[PDB]
Amino acid sequence: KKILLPEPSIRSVMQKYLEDRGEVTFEKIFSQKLGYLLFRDFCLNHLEEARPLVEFYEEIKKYEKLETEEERVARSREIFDSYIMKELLACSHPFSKSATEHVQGHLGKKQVPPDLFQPYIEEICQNLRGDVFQKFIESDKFTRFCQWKNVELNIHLTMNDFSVHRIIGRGGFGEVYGCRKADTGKMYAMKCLDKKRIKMKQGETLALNERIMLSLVSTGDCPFIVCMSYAFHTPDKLSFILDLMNGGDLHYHLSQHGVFSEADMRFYAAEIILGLEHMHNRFVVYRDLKPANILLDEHGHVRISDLGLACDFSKKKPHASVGTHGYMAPEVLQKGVAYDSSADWFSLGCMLFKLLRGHSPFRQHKTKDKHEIDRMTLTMAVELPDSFSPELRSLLEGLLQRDVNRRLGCLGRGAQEVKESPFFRSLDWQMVFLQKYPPPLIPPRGEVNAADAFTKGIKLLDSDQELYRNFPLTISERWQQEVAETVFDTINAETDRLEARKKAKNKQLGHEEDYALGKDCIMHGYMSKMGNPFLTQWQRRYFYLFPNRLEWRGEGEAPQSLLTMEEIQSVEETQIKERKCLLLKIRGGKQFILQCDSDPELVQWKKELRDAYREAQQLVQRVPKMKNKPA
Amino acid sequence: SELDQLRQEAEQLKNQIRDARKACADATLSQITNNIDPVGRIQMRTRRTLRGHLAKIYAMHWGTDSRLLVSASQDGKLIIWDSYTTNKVHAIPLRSSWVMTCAYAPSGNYVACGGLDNICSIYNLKTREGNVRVSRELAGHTGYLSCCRFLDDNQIVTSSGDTTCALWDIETGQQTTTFTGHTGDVMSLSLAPDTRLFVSGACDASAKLWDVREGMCRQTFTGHESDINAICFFPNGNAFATGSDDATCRLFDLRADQELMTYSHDNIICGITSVSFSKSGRLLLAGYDDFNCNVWDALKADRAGVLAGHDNRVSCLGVTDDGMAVATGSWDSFLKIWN
Amino acid sequence: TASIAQARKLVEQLKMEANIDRIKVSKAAADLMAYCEAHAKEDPLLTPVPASENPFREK
Ligand SMILES: O=C1N=Cc2cc(OC[C@@H]3CNCC[C@H]3c3ccc(F)cc3)ccc21
Repeated sequence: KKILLPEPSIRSVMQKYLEDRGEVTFEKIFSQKLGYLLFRDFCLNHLEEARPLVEFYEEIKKYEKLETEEERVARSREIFDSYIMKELLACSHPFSKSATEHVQGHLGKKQVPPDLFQPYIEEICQNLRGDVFQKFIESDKFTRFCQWKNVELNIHLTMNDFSVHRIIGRGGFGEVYGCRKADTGKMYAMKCLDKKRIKMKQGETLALNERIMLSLVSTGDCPFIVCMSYAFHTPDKLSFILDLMNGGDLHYHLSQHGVFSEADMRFYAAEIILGLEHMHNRFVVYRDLKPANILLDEHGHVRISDLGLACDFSKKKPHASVGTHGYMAPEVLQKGVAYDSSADWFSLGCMLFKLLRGHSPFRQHKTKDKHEIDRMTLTMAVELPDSFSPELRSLLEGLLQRDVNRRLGCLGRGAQEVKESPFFRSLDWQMVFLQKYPPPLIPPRGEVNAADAFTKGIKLLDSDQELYRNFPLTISERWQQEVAETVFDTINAETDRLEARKKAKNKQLGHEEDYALGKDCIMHGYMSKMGNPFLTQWQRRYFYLFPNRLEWRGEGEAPQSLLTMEEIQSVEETQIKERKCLLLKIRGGKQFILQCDSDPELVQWKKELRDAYREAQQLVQRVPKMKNKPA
Repeated sequence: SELDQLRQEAEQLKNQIRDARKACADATLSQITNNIDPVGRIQMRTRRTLRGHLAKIYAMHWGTDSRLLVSASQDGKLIIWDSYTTNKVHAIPLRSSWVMTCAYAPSGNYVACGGLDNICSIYNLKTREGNVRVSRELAGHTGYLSCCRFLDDNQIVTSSGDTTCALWDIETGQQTTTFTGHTGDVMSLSLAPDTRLFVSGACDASAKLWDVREGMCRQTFTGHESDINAICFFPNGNAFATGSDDATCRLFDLRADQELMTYSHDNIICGITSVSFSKSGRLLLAGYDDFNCNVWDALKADRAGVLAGHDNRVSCLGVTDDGMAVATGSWDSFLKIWN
Repeated sequence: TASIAQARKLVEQLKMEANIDRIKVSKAAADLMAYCEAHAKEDPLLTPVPASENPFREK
């Protein structure tokens, strides 16, 4: 049940819609996936001034991703010759004095980090921003961009947009399902929290926090955290669309495997560290680091899951005793004691220990009393086995230092200090990030049943639903990537061959002339005005907004009807059969209802109609011939 | 001071003018014409109903052929109508929506229009391949275009809400002459049949007589209590009629240099939008804000006839050069031909 | 508008308007009436013209 792009006529509305937010600049569209994709298609095929500039941009972007210094030495000399020296030899160089000098110096010294061409990138973007951006905007690639952007801004997800499959998680508040987004065919995890359970247990702030948290984190493409693409809700279910991880969690596998070796745990630790790093860059403390909240994908790689008890410390620090017992740091547990990233390093130490010994450091002899578990944390050094390596020791020693002054990962440079640990001498952290290291445990064939933890007389009211008002969301980066990686190519292709047939049909028909050009038209595009409501009569017409009137027309004809700006008394937003419409009130007490095809269209038609009618009326008021007088 | 002296001298000069005008008021037009036979009730019916405009019609103008006529509407178009058959000759999408005035060239080759664009746009009708297109956009006025009339195919005169009128050289687009003097928005003008002279009516409630060639004002006629919305010359060009928001039309003689007659009634409170004389000048036709056009005995000031059809304001009217018919344009988006 | 130039321009205009030759209203009116009587036979709205002449009634 695919994506259908709107007609090219959508541009008139969208271009203004984006124009109003300053979202039509090179900067903004170039740093979007689909935008970039279209911008290069323009430059690389439908232009020759820009073709080389973008090729050069790209070959560099590829050079950044080269996995070795050996590869870089080679490709650098290639890129320099091909793109820099050839043009320079001829004399027609389009770049600054310093920029070229910066690079060539580092080349005569065979020291080639993946950044030497950074000064060129900025000056490529100088050459592309403006003069060439203009030509792109004026091209129908920007139109194509306006078509996708319309689909992006008109997303309202529901369960029916998902092909939902088996259950892969069970939490106190909800469940997780494997699902496919029919739309593009993307595999996702759907997390369904029952609102009735949330009310019951008073975990609303928690459910709301996770969403707010997920959104701070789900950008940047992080391999080691479960990230969000969409959130939405039904009347009684909060739904999160998340990274798929259908290989159970560590708390489970740990119970099936038994304790892990130093080398096996090393793998998990590395990946978790990096995922911590990501959150700590975005100023978020996870505060619930545990084997139960670390999941495995089909291949055996890990991600940090469930950000319910995480927190943003960007603005102000937290000081509350929150998290799982056995893994909370001294500074956290102590109430009236502020903290930051600090805690999770301590928590890390606690969990990694569990991986090796099967129980929390501060949980020996299976004692349940959680008050004295906390006592072992504040003023007590941890005792470690006779079979731990000296490097494992000094890691865990540093990780579990009661003092934050003398704790590993809390001295300034953060996660680096931990990566620098001699426990990880053998690791290449770039190669960890690329997920190249083989996982120690690969999940099985028959479904895992491996993400479990350890009554109703309840209604839902006005005030309950209003909590979940800002809940729904869509991460643009995520949706664009998903699209870019599935259908973007094949849809543009199908759309192109469709638009080109309608144009080649209209050449023979003779319909191909735009009524809007050469006049003072503000905006145009399709809407549907209501005829007889009892007949479900809705009439799609093409509208033209002029400074003093609103015309419209049918199939293969001029505009036969219109509505003056003088007539319009109000422009109101209204609802009919769960559809948002515009309600124009007319001088004779007459009503005019219009359905738009998308939110941005409704938003823009409302603004521009309101703008026109108020301005026209103020204007006519000052014109003796036109103004109304005493009759 | 010098400035006080010229304020004084202008006041004494204004009296000397009034006195000189009183000195000629030996009789009235009504006394003079008191003898002649009244015209009888004029019984015009609607022959043609010109349907096509989608909004308020703001202005119209007849061709000199007494057949083709151009019209300007709120629907941002001009239509040139064949009045005989009601066929549209041309429909012209304008580059601005805020049109107020239109005009037809004597030859019938060009037409003009304008409005809140502040521009007189000239349109050649007989282009080299059957089309129509803007030949020239006369720009210079710092206010809206209130009215415009061709002298010939190479010259045209415009009035404007910047309180001035102007003569343009169409070939070069230049502003040949400017007619400064009015203290309020100029609303209408009418060319003398000789076309060495024209008059203008304005929101300062005065009319003015201008010499085209000399480019100055000769005479200033006041009297109306409110804004003058329309103006037309008597067929011999020795007198002219005005129509105002004050619910009266008035007749001014140039040589006597004063008002001769007032055309009004207590059952008319609403303002006059347009005026035109019948071919002999005996009838004065006026379009009103009460949807009727009234036909007036220009000599006896009795109301003779009443053109009632339109459902909204009659914004404009015009009599043919052969004097056979009266076109009336309206806010109801229709033109009607009366006869 | 304390413009001395502007004042001068008004005065001198009011001379141009003042110093003209005017005729008596009775002479003016008589000439108008004499016109309307002269051209009354050439005004279809004033006098009955047959359908044959009138290009509107029966076409
Ligand atoms: O594919 C997935 N993507 C996220 C995810 C999460 C997941 O469970 C996360 C929690 C891990 N620890 C035990 C409880 C699990 C859970 C938590 C909340 C919930 F609603 C459902 C399950 C299982 C599978 C996936």
